[PDB]
Amino acid sequence: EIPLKYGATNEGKRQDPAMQKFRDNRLGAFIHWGLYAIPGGEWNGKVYGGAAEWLKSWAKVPADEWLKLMDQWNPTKFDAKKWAKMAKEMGTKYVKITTKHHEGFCLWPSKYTKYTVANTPYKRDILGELVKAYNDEGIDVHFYFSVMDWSNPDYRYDIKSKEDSIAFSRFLEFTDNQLKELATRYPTVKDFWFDGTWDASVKKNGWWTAHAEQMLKELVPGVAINSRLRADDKGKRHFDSNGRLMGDYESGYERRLPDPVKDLKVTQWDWEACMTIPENQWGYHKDWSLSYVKTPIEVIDRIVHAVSMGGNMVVNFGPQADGDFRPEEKAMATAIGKWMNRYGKAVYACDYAGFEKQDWGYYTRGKNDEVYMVVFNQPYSERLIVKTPKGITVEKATLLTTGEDITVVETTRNEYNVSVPKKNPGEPYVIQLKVRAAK
Ligand SMILES: C[C@@H]1N[C@@H](C#Cc2ccccc2)[C@H](O)[C@@H]1O
Repeated sequence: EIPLKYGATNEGKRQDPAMQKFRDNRLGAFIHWGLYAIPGGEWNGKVYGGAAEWLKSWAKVPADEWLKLMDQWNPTKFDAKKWAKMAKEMGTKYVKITTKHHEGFCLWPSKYTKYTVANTPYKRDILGELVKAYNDEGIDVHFYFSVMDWSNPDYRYDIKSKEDSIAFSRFLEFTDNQLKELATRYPTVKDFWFDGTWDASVKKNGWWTAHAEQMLKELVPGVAINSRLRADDKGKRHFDSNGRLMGDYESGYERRLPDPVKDLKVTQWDWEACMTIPENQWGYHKDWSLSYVKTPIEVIDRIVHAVSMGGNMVVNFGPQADGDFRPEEKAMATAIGKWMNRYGKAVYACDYAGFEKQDWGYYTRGKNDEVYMVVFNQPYSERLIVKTPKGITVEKATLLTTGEDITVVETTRNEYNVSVPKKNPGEPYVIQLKVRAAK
């Protein structure tokens, strides 16, 4: 056992109503919008295949020249009420917004830097408009914040001198100022999701990460803080040197997910995954033909996968420079929305069911011990295998959409065949089980 000043604080999972809400929400959308949307992956006539929001890096653009894009920031089609309506219709319960990405341009008019929305043709507080619009739809808002900042020359990648240490100390104060500003300007915020915390400079300054967490929790009652912020005394990130989770939820599953058989450890803490639609594009990229683009069922599979293992999922969108969404993203949101409207009782407010994974799909467990079978892979056998934990029996099965009764046949002690529906649903579908535990 190691002694630590800046390690974990939470015992197990938070069970206050604010965390229960963060959890129960389950499905969110991510918005990556920044100056990178203007060039859209292309610089000086060359299209780069890397993530469009990192184009400054790929094309080696100096900060002064990158930040001049502010002069073209004029999203005339932007309408926050329309954005919120799109998120509502998708069935998202929350949205995570890039308040500032690595480029350093702020979507709110920060008083601590000139690189903000206020100094663009458009002038308006985008972020404030979004907060208000989403909240009006009953949709929680979470703020993405990049610690790394390519616009501020006090940023350091590592501390190699006393000069570096002085500069970086200023940078942290500047960061604290932006954070307090966001918290006090927009007090309905439910979560801060830190990114760009991987450099040695941050790892060496664990104390600050713990401080940022406590500071924001004092300013916003019940606010959530992601693990990715946090580093301990020894520079160990996410989980401290005694294996304990820092922050309120685990936040490392990015464009990947834990294995449903081998990574059951994740059910012991709250966590959230995020994903892109193309292979690796978060900001708007002009050419989606350059990598594989997921279909709606592929996205829905990942969402349900997350919930089945006790985690949330956040699907990313990268709005155009003009403030509208591309057609592929509108189609996706609409498709997800249709399916969630029909089957979302197996997603919202659900969790890990404690059953052995089977090949047909995923189990989720409801708040009143409902066990849902979410079927993505239809067996030619016409039988869905259900192996129960010790002491649990299956009393009934019901097709969720129609209420029709589904035959259940005991095959062995602790195992059943649940029939497929008489008519093939023709899409991923849900069978609800009634289970009983021995007494
Ligand atoms: C949520 C995503 N995190 C950002 C990143 C990254 C990254 C950078 C270097 C190596 C591996 C991952 C992406 O640009 C996006 O914000």
